[PDB]
Amino acid sequence: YCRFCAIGQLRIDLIDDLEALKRFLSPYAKINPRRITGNCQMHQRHVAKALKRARYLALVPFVKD
Amino acid sequence: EVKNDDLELALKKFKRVSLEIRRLAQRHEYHLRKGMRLREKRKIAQKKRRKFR
Amino acid sequence: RKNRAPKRTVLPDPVFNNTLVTRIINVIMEDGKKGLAQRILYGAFDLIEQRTKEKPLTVFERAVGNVMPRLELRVRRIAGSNYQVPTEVPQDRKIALALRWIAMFARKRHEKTMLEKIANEIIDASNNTGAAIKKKDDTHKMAEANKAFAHMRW
Amino acid sequence: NVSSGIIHVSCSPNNTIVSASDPGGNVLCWASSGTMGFKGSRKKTPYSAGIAADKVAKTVKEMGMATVKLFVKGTGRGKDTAIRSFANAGLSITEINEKTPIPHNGCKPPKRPR
RNA sequence: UAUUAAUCUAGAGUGUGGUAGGGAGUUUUGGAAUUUCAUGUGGAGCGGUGAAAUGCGUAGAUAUAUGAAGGAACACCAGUGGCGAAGGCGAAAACUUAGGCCAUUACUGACGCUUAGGCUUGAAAGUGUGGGGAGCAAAUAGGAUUAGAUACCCUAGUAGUCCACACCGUAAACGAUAGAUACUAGCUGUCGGGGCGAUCCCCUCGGUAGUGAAGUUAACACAUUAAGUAUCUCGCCUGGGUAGUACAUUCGCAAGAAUGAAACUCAAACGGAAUUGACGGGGACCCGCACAAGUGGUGGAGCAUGUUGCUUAAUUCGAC
Repeated sequence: YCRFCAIGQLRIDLIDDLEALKRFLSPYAKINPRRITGNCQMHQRHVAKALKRARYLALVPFVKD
Repeated sequence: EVKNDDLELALKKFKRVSLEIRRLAQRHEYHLRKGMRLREKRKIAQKKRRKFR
Repeated sequence: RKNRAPKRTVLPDPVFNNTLVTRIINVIMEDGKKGLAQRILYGAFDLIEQRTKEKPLTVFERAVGNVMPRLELRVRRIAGSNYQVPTEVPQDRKIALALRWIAMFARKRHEKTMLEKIANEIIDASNNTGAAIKKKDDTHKMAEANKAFAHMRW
Repeated sequence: NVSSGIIHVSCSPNNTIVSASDPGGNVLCWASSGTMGFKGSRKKTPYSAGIAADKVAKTVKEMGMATVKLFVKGTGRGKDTAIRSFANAGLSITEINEKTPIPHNGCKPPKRPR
């Protein structure tokens, strides 16, 4: 199931769109795979890099469970 | 993992992600080469994909 | 790969009108013939009732109900050690084990005619004097020790 | 001693250790599956872990912990029997915490069991 | 055609515009925490396996939480994903920039193509050079066990795994399928790009995949990304065991790399794959005192037979 480029902006930073990123997120340091949200390569890049970036800036649990 | 305020229900929904994260950490608690790790991981991934497709 | 096969028994005995007395006669049956065993058990019940002054049938059934077993084992090894899977055993084998234990512990005395000692052992098993009640108690206790080995599948 | 302390349960490939602490990093009592003397395959059984955790659960129930913080750690046959042992001993499960670390090969663990 | 005298683009490509890859490197941190130290409490265990033990604990543990330090590597995202020349690329963040995908009568007008020689790079061990070394394992060493463990078990554990430099430059770098080039039923998927439009559906082209036609490997199978079709160039190839031996020559003090006969000797290869089976010490279906669940004896006593054996003049001989 494609998620980005339909609810996203094709330009994903942390601010202004963090909720679409957190939709593949939990306070548990995990990202929903393609089996639940089958987003394409660029959308997977978006969610991966941006979510681990929010983890990197101390916005959401980096590894914390 | 943290599921609060329930003794059994939230604990039941807990145990799934709890064991998932526990196994995710467990397969990182022993030294191994990238070969077997990736081969088995992608074999399981393709098994799940073929079961899904 | 034998499937389930039903168990068989015989008709009751008029001394008690129960199958347990006849099955005890079958088990204690020497000379392969049941007349001697029937006489032995009749005298046993007479000596049961004349000792402690209590009715033989309720004594005998209490004995077979407190010797009552509740388990059978399926052995399996992991690599060099063998443990047990507790399995539900049919009630036929349960009553069979109870009666066989009664019969075997009835004749383990060498002092007089077998009549008095079989009566005394039936009384003891009814009054929970340890000859086979301890086996039931140990099975119940080890039912909290072998289920651990039953849980994991090696 | 605190109203809601912790009882940390570790499940090593042989044994189940239960250690009861205050949140201020002070363990006030302890137990283990080696305390009652079982060794090897027997102390890995769920019964051994349950009996080991029931001791600390009860003693923290009297000594001041009405409830406890339920920290689960590790995976095994005694990872969750400790939780129910705490629960039945008066330590109602306020919350559960699976704070198991997820390392990234920060070490090189020794030869792997076979 | 090798050559010459010109041109035209369409091969090399280049231009424009749209244009993406965990591409590489550079520069940063952040954490799961690993280990250690102090704060402490705890009051006899921790630990490891198939089994224990070795080992660790009473200068206060098991364990726990804070604070501080040093090293290592980054949970998920991770793709019938893309890119990078292979080597490879995944905690994130930035920069330089190779290169890419889409369509261009657009421009030189063949500028082309590869490649022996030649240029560069090249997992990695392991070498020394300076740090810390968090952790562990080659080697080594104890307890097991064994017919024996420096094999499978663990504890102690160095080189090393970490980084800076060279060298090692080999790999299952093998798709055991060369590079450039153009073409071959489809079908079902994905990613990227171009157009379009709630999304989308859709079309275009590639990339990334497959069943399978045709075609092609004995066969196994590949099959629009061929092992199909064909051109230029190069490398590898004729029996086994000897044998990559032996030599010569070299790159690096250091670990390694190319290297190449032959004596002797045997008809193939611990050969390949369509075919059948038992085994599994990988597994799978179905019957069976085969087991268990048991019931009774025997091996333990005596007894008769039958046998092994010894023996003489036979202890007849076949059966084991």
